[PDB]
Amino acid sequence: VLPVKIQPPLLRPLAYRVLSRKYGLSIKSDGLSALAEFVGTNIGANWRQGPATIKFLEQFAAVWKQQERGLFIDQSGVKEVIQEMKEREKPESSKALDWRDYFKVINASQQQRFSYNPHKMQFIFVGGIAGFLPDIEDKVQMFLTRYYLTNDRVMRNENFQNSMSITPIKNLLGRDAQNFLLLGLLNKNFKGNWSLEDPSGSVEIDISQTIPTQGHYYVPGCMVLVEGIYYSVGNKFHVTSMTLPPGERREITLETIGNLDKDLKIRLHLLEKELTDHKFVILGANLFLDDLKIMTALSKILQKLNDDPPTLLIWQGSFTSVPVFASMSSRNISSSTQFKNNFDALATLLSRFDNLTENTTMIFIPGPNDLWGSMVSLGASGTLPQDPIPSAFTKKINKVCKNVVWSSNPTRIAYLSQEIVIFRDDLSGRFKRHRLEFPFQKVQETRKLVKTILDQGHLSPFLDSLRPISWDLDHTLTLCPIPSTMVLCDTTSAQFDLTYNGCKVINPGSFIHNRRARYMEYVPSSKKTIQEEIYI
Amino acid sequence: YANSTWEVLQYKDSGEPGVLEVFVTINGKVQNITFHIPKTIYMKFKSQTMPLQKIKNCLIEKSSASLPNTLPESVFLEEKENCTSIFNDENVLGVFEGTITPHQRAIMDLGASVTFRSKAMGALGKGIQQGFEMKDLSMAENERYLSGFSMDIGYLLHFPTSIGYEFFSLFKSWGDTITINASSLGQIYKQMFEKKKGKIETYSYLVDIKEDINFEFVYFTDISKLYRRLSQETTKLKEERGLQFLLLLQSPFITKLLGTIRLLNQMPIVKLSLQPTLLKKLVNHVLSSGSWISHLIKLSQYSNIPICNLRLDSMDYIIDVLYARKLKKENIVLWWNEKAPLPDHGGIQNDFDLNTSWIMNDSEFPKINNSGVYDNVVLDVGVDNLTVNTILTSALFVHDAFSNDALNVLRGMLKEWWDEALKENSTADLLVNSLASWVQNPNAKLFDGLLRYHVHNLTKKALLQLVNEFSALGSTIVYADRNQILIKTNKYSPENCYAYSQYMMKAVRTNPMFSYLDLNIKRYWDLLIWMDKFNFSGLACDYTAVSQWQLKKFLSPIYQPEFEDWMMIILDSMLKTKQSYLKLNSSVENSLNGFSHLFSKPLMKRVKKLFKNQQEFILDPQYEADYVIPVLPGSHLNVKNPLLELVKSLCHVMLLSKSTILEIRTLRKELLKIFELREFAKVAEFKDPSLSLVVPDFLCEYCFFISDIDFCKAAPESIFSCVRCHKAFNQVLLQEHLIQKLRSDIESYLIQDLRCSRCHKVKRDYMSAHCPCAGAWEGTLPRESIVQKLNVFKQVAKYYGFDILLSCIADLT
Ligand SMILES: [Zn+2]
Ligand SMILES: [Zn+2]
Repeated sequence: VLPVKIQPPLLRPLAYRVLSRKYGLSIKSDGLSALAEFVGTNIGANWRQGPATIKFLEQFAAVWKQQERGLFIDQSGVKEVIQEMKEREKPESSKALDWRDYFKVINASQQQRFSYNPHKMQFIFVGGIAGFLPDIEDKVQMFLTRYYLTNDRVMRNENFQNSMSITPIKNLLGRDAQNFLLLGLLNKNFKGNWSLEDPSGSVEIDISQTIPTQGHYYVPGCMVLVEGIYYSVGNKFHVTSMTLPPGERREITLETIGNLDKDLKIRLHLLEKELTDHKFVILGANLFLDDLKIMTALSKILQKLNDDPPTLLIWQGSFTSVPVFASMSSRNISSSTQFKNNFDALATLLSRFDNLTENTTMIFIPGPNDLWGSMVSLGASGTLPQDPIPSAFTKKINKVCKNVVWSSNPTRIAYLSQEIVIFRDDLSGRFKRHRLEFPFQKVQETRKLVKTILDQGHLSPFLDSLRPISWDLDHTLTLCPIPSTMVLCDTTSAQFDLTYNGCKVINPGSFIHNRRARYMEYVPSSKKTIQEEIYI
Repeated sequence: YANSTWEVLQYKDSGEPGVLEVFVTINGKVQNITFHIPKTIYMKFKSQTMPLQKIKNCLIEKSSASLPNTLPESVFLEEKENCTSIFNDENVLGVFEGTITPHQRAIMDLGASVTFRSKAMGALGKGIQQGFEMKDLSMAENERYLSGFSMDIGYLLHFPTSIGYEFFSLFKSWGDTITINASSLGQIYKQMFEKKKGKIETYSYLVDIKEDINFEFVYFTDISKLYRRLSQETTKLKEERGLQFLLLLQSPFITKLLGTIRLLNQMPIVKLSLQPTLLKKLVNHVLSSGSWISHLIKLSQYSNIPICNLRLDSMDYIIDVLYARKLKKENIVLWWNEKAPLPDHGGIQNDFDLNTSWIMNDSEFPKINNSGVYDNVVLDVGVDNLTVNTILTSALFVHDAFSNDALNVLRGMLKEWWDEALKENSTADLLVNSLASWVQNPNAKLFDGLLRYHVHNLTKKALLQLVNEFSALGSTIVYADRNQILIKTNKYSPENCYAYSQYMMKAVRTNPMFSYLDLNIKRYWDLLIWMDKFNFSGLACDYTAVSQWQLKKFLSPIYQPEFEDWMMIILDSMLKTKQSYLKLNSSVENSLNGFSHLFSKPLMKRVKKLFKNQQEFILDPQYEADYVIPVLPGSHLNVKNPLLELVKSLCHVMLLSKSTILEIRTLRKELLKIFELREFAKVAEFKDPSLSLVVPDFLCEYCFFISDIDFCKAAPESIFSCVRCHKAFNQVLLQEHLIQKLRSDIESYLIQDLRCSRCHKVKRDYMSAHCPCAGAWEGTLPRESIVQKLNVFKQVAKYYGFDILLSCIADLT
């Protein structure tokens, strides 16, 4: 532990003999100098650093898997990883592991570009001011990828559970009256009649004499599994039975992807078991900063939670009563200035509670009444991959606290090996309005909605003509891994919490139901939830 | 209560859907009463009968027309069940399509401001205890004299600022104690305020002011004096005249009232909502207070509205109220949606629609612009009331068409407004101006995007008809932009213009579809060199000369004066050529055919001298401060030779004449020979060094002027202020609307349609590698176009220091 400085020329023979000779590692002058400095700092007389260099090279070969380790980041990375492995074994560090290094939140622009190779692969893809703009091919494939993922789910689940297969639409032409089962995106043609779209082609369907599954919501834009008899005389598929593709468990996707490491998995499991007491507090929907009664209720809730600040405090969409827009007036209506003053008032009313907002991360989710997402949509269902709240309105709010995150509306969290998806949207109203009837209580409706959402494998299985989506940022909405915890914030749906297919779904509902500031609480270690209704 | 107008209908809901304040000016004194109003829903029983009858019988089919894309469901308490009775069984609460109109709004639309409770003494006493239910009481009455005669005021003007001076001032009708060397300047303004008060007494006849204005100089340092002192003062004023005054509150932000002052001033309220030099503002505002009181009296006398109408664009509120009245006279549903700028189109207004989104961001107005030199006398006639005349003359399946029934209702409303404006009615013409400025207002309580799109298209076609009429009249059009028209009369002689102009304008006025259209000649151009709105020059009335050349800003400072000087030289050349041609006589060939020869030798001699000068000083330092290309918002072209840019600009401006095209091309070729550059060389080809970034449908918040504000071509003086007036514009509003157009373009690019690359057939499916004709799919809005738009926005933000625009750019990436 004696600090000292050792020069690169003397360590060069031994360093070479170890890294290059022993395992084939290229060493540069800068990396050699930095490693000599590190060795001198963590050992004196520079004799028994051979184990240290061996640990460095073995970790580098096991994780990095390249050459030329002397780049100041391979060296630093391996050094730090050695630090955490020494820490978990309980040198340079002998402390304990912290969940902050294993807790993170992912925005729509920070996800991993997972494009599924149609034959068999789920590849990874990962430049200027206008560098984020999606390309035309992305608009082409935003539904190609959804089709391919749902097809993988079908050919992994249905055939092994139920084994007559899927016939491509293109291959339905010459067959006269045979029985067929199609996995196709239900839609209405430009002619105004119902049909199914598929990469092989599209087929118009005789929706009459069809019996669907009653535990699902069916809308234009969701992909279904129809079955029936084709007719070449009218070139129409007389469908008799239809259902949504069956869902799959999260571990079923994890074993396919094969993405975790073993030591990382053990550390995450150890932290999950040890961190038994961690509280997540979810606020309701429509936290209107303009409504004075809402600030009264929010002050009461903030005081109550200042007694025991939770681990996380998520803030949901539509922070103001009126949708924002370019407001023309000579007064302070000026919805930008009004929204900034609303955040300033929130900061003033929120800085009053020092125990709160400390040792607690608060995340803000945009909604239908938020800047840069509502200023053009005018309170309508605009772009689904909503960008984070602009920092131009968050000067005072962020200045008050130390851990404030403004995240995407369909954001992802990697707090542990589990993934938590936050999503604020009134999906129930859209589903009820757009549900097509069939010529052939509340908990049942919520079950149908959740089953549709999970079986479709998409956050919004809707046509882009019904809800626009950023073409490149579509994997952010796909439920490919089926992560366990769904923060399905909604305002037109009753508050509930249900589990299915190894996935947990919570709808805290609107912040104010009748007279109470409803908010929600969750314990990940027990994976147990509880409502919190507080009277005004 | 008997034929008594409530001055304020302030929402005294108390959690009861229908209980509210009515400060009706009873015969003795104003009295506060409670009401009871059921919430009518317009849910028409479209081919489905529900015998449910929860609380109130619901009218079947509503006997009304829905909104394509006498009180049904008159429930008392909607809060019984937020789920209501949702069935989705052939339009029974399946699509709301009703009225979100709460109390204080349904009353104004249904019950007139003046009303009389037509019940016996016992029934009146019974209704006093609980309130006046609108079902059996509060029937509308005539508004011959809706306002009062003489009533006390509560003038409490306040103009806060961050400099350090507090304007927490209170004024009383008789107290005259304005609590804030102000007396001397107060008397200085009083010198004309004696005449102002004489005007008030002969025109307003409402209140009078004491002449002993005493000024209380107290520093409102903290809330102890900011609010608590103000709170005790206002409660003392309230108890002075017990519910016997009207508060006149002036405050940019109203929250100070709603905290504790609002319930301290339950007497009727009017919210104006508007260092030594700043001291004059207080005296001007207090001494102008007695002017608009009679204006509000007249407005409430004509329009059947209480005195509670919020003063910020109160005429928009008047429009909404009057249109709601006229639509309730008709049997048509409404789309109020007071809470949101969106209309109340049931529940379907909250989801994305291609047609609705497109008609939101569809503001591109066609422009006619012809670049050239025109020796003919051309007249600059400025149009006005184009929207008013369009909606008036609009009388003379389609899912994109607005409701023609509501269109006819609006047409009749505008007809009565117009022929009231013909007679003595200032309210009428103010209202027609407000309706012109109001259709495109999202804040409107009855705004509809389809209506705005329809009005825009009608204005477009009316302008097309006007252009055709002028073309038939015998005067070609070189500019037309919905605000002014440049007509090229064939009358060469400037003298033979006035009679011809009068005949032309009379002929235009004879047109029935343009009878309400008003026009006036702005300037007469015997000679004019025209490219665009911001790049032109010429002679105006024949003696004055103008030169508005934005491209001159794109030249190096050494060559800008040379550009200007040679421009006047060439202008004098064409002027002399035209004069000589007219003298000899008195387009294939016009008066100008050899005007270049007047400066040919001097032009290329000076070009050679400047070329030698530049070559001497192109590389030597201390001259690069002259050979420097200025940075402009529209800068997108790299200049390697400022002299070459100068000569290209002159060549482009002198190529405008169609008759002299050959001689101008020869002169350009000779000039390029000095640079040893080929005549048709791509670098020798001139292009516009300035891009464009227009803000469509910009409205001036004072004169209600509709304009399109460019930034990459319009001068900075022409963007921060209006044209017809010189009042400035809000920086926040400019940034808001620029970001609005930016995000609208982003969304339109993200929601564009695909089409084939070979036969150009639009893509109609979702799963298709290419067109069935083997044509690759492609978007209509190129990504490069959006890249250029983003670059233009970033350049504008950096040049003008637009902070919020730069924040938006940072948010993008
Ligand atoms: Zn103006
Ligand atoms: Zn094609």
